[PDB]
Amino acid sequence: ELPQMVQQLNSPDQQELQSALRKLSQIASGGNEQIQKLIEAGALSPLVKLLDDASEEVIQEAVWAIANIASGNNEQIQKLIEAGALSPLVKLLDDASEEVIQEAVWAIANIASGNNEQIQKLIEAGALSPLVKLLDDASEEVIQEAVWAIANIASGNNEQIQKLIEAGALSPLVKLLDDASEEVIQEAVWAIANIASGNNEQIQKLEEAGAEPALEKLQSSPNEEVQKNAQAALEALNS
Amino acid sequence: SELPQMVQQLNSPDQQELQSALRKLSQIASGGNEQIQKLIEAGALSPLVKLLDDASEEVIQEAVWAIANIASGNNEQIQKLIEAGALSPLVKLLDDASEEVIQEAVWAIANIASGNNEQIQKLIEAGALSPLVKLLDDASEEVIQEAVWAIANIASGNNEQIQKLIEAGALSPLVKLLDDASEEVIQEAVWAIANIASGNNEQIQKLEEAGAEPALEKLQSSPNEEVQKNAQAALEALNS
Amino acid sequence: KRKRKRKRKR
Amino acid sequence: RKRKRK
Repeated sequence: ELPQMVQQLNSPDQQELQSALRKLSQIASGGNEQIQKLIEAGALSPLVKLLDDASEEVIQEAVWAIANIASGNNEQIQKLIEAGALSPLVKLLDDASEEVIQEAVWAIANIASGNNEQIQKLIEAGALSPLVKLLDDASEEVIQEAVWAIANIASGNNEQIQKLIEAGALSPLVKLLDDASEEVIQEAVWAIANIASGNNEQIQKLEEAGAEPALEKLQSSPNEEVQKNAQAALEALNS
Repeated sequence: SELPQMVQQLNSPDQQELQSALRKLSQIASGGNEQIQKLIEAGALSPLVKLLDDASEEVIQEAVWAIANIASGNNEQIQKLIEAGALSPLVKLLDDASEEVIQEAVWAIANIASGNNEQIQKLIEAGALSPLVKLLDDASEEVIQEAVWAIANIASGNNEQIQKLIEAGALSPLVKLLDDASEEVIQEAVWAIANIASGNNEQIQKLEEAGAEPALEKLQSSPNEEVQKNAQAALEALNS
Repeated sequence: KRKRKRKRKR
Repeated sequence: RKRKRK
């Protein structure tokens, strides 16, 4: 029963709370129809409120649940935004533990896979500066999630690409085109290719960041997905 | 309450009085998270950890049992156990204690490993990986079962922690345990392998070199649902 | 790009 | 070209 589970999300007993959270998390990972049941049961507002509580154990499980709800359709992401999820998720990128940060980045990356109005709400919540910061100081595992989030934001409109440039994304993205991991290069090259499809001013900023020789190195890559994006970005730089 | 008196009695010269208070503490430790919290607030953790190095086998056995139960608490309670300096003496019990004490020390470590990634990091720093990996071969079938679960919990950590497990030589004995005579051992081994399979490409390559694919393929047609889901997930990652 | 991963922890 | 992926 979902209504009792939702009620248990504001229970003083930490075991009853954690048990209700685990039950909710399992439902949230079961596809869009299961996510819809959570929305209809009014689970999103109490879930989001758990991002501010004292226990890092509770926050970790709540972030996991939110990240899975964010894998839902755009209307489901919209309900998560309406429940006030973005400001507390962005806040976790600054003061929470590395384990909590990784899950918050995954939630943000999933929200960024939504429509341009949803990417706009992420930008307004202040996601760009902490995401760009993660591209160089965080662990290889967190870098992979951060680049994917940025690649999703870069798929937005030219005004959103401009906000990424202003947040200082180009220098670390160019550096990640020569990263050891192919999965990192894949997202880095897609982000660059998206920025390359922007306006002439944005193309000039890519050239100034040294994208051209970095992209020329990748047009000989064994990974076919990397090769296509590199070629596209290079054709955009030479117009 | 009666708890400050039993904590005081953990330092009693009378061995019957010490054992009685220790037994009282252990029953409270096994009584759930609210009961563990009462032990923490009575300052029981520091004296209990000091008893792991006592000259009495009976005292050590009861103390490790109490510590393992405290470690079954929430993450904040595991943190208090770490802050009480429990990790170094628990890891030490793996190299010099009796088989009965070793089993309870492994169960304590497995519980701590169910905590957050920073707590798994503390276990790694305490040198738990080398003796745990050694227990996958050089131990009784019951100790092997506890050891694989401790390693599976460590494998649930971040990629750098999975890397430490690979460097400790965990992959070869884990793959061997995918076809162990005991279904309970297979269950933990397949979970640990599925966790390692969710790692980076270099880690997936190390799993392939350890011969995980033919071992997991034999587990594709298994009556256990969790084993089937884990075997399939690890195979999907190996062929992605 | 939407992604869903299995939880490593039980 | 198309910017988004799914």
